[PDB]
Parts: sequence; structure tokens; C-alpha cells
Amino acid sequence: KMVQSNLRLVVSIAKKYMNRGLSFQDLIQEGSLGLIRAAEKFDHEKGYKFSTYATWWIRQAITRAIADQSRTIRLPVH
DNA sequence: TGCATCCGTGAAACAGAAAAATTTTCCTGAATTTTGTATAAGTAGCTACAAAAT
Repeated sequence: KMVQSNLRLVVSIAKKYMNRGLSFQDLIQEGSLGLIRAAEKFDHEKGYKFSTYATWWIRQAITRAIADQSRTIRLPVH
């Protein structure tokens, strides 16, 4: 009831990579993945909203997808 | 219900990490020649020799 509760914003992020590559939907997922992870690695004790932390993990997730594939010959993401 | 529309055809992050890989080293081991080396005769040579054709 939180990961989904967010939903939007992650699409505002993923959509930035919908044109970068992969696929709007493809992205969305990826984020989602992240979303999760964040969604729980996350600590309301530091107060400031997940908007300044959830979006972190997202981004991460994503990048690791158009770089992890979307190329049909995987190269050292590094 | 013939008669609408109406499917869809043929033409970009990073630093930090670690862990992998890999890969150079080794070594080694062995396996594998060569050579030594015997080896063992037999030998095919070879060297005089002899009588009898230049």
C-alpha cells in the first residue's frame, strides 16, 4: 500500500529513460523494482520525505537496465 | 435484417566496493629423445693367397 501508493513520480523518473532507451513500460518496471527496495530501505527518522531518497533508488534501478541490456551486446556498464 | 463501419488485404554514475575472473608462473613431470650403450652375432667385407691365360 506504499510502493503502488507512490506509482507516479517513478513514472516521471522512468519516462526520462523512456526516450533514453529500453521502453516506457520496460522502465516502469525497473523503477518499480527499485521502488520496492527503497520502499523499504527507508527510514522515517530522518525525517525528510522519500522524495529525497526513494527517488534515489529508483534512478539507480533504472540506469541498471538500459545499461544492463537495451544493447544487444552487453558491454562493461563501467 | 441489408445495411451502417469497418478490420486490414492483396496488391545517462559512482564510488565504493568487492569478487571474480584470468592469467602469467611454475612446475613440473612426465613423457618423450637420443644416445649411449651396449649388444651379438654374423660379415661382408677385407685382405694374400695360387696356379694357370694375359
